[PDB]
Amino acid sequence: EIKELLKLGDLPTSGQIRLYDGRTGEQFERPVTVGYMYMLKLNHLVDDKM
Amino acid sequence: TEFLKPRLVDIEQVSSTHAKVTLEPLERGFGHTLGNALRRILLSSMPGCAVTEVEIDGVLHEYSTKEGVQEDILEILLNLKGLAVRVQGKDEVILTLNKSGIGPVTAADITHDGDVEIVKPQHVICHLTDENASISMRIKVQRGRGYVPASTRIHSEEDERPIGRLLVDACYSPVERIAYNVEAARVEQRTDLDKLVIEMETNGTIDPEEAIRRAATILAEQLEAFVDLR
Amino acid sequence: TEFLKPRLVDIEQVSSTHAKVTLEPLERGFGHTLGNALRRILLSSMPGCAVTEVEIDGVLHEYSTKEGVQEDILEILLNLKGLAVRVQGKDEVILTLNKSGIGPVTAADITHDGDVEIVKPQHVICHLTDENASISMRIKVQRGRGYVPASTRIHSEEDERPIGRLLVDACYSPVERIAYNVEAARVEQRTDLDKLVIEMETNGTIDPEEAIRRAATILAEQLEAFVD
Amino acid sequence: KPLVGTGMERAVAVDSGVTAVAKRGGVVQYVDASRIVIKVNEDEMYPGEAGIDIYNLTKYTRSNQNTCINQMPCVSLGEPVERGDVLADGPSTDLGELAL
Amino acid sequence: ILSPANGEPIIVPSQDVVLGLYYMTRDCVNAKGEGMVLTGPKEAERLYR
Repeated sequence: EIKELLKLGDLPTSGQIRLYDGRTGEQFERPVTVGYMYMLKLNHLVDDKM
Repeated sequence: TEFLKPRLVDIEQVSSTHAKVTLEPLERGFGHTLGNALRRILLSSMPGCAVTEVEIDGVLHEYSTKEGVQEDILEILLNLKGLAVRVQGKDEVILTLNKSGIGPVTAADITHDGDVEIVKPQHVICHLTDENASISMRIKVQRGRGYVPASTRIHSEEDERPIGRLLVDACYSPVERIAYNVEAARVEQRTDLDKLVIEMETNGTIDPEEAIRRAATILAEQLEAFVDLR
Repeated sequence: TEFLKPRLVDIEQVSSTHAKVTLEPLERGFGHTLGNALRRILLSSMPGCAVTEVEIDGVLHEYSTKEGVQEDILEILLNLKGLAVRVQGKDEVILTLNKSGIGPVTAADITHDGDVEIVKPQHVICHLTDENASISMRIKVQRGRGYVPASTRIHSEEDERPIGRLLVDACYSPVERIAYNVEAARVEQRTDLDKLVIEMETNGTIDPEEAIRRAATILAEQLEAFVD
Repeated sequence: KPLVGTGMERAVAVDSGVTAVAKRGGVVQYVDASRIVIKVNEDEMYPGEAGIDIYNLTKYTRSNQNTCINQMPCVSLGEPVERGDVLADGPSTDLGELAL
Repeated sequence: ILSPANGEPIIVPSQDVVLGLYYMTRDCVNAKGEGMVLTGPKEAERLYR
């Protein structure tokens, strides 16, 4: 089912794409995963430790 | 030694923001060098204008609410961070907003000066939900480059400001997204040449020709201290 | 526009071929732009003269051998790439090598001319075990650009070579190694600016600072059609 | 909101009693950044009063771990409201879904 | 750099550097530049780059 979704929006089925590089402009040798995680703060801030 | 030079050829405005710039001919191995050099210096060193102080009457700090306004004031500040102006002569201006009556308050009815160009006049700022409500604001607009937060500015400055100036973070750079592409060109018998195609997505405030010329200028100026001396 | 530009601090020379150059301070993120542009220009697009094509007597193919020579011919065709040459008048010219007897065959024993300079006369080519053996070959040297291997050339050429023509890798560009490096520096309040430390190593025919300024000139001369 | 959840966002966001839920059906009368006044339907009005409900939202306030509690109105002016809906997102909700 | 419990070194390279060292030094059967000859490590660097 998840692969049917991925193929409905014209995205690669395997899940991983080609990433270039930022500093030199070359291509990374191999495909790389890309997606959308959902992540959280936590209140162990630094301004309360130093 | 068959060196050859590029010339800016074609500009094709897809829309009011998107734009594609072609550039040829380039000998082999020079598509990527120029492409990546000026990709790196367009995303960080362009000059543009953005809002940096807001004064709204009858409000003391940025955590209160107001009579007959949908948003609380943090939301008004976070909506003002992203309007796009274009200033011709000065380097700082004071704009004024003033409205009354039910309805949405958009950016169209900033009382324009003589030489301030507002790009999108259909960008919403507030909502007024009562017939007696009114709102009146004084915005300041400056010029600079890069990213400058509010903490740095408050700690640098020694000047004293009253209870009621509210400081906003600034984000001056106008260019949003940029991606280049190298393709094979056609010249009479030289099949060795190339062509470069840069596609550029920004708000208003920059006409692309000027963007590429400024990038090339600062690159050549940087190399100058690197040719002559040793 | 409130630009910032550097004051070339150090050039500390190790020998006639090595060098390393620091430079400080550059705006944030201008280390990698300059380092990368220079490195690509140096490796791929400099002009120079070097050996391409060889004619050895009594040799037919890359596998064979010639009696009275300590090496194979693979060792010969490797010893014959580092031969650094300078031609000033022509675009291509031909050397002839003729030797006999026992002894290492250095580069000085070659038939030299007026307009061609060999910058390391002590360079070795081959040995001769048997004093009854001689060697006689002729060498082709051409002027070009970049680096061009041999498989590409042989795929390109279908010409019916006179059986005995062997083809070498060219090494036109006069740089052995270049590598940059970017690390952090400071100006009074700001601890973001970058210092750049390039490290360069070329053969003869060019002193390093000469190579760097010629490369920078190539790139600026490319850009000259936008600034104005 | 979260792009991938397990269907039980809405129950935790509502039953935790931190979002202001409608008390009786009606149509919204007056919406402001700090109170909403709603007018009940005729069928739900017992005949004593005139039938208006008034919700006073709680703006910035201390939570006893030293963080900020505030509420935002979630409906526009003049649109109907049925019993059991949400009228004001809480500290960490989004249209009645736990968004954390 | 030697632990006093038993003279085994205590700076073993940990978990990410070892994968780089392991991806450099391996061999594929087809890649390119198959079977041509070089003159040192430096020309190998130039060719790879």
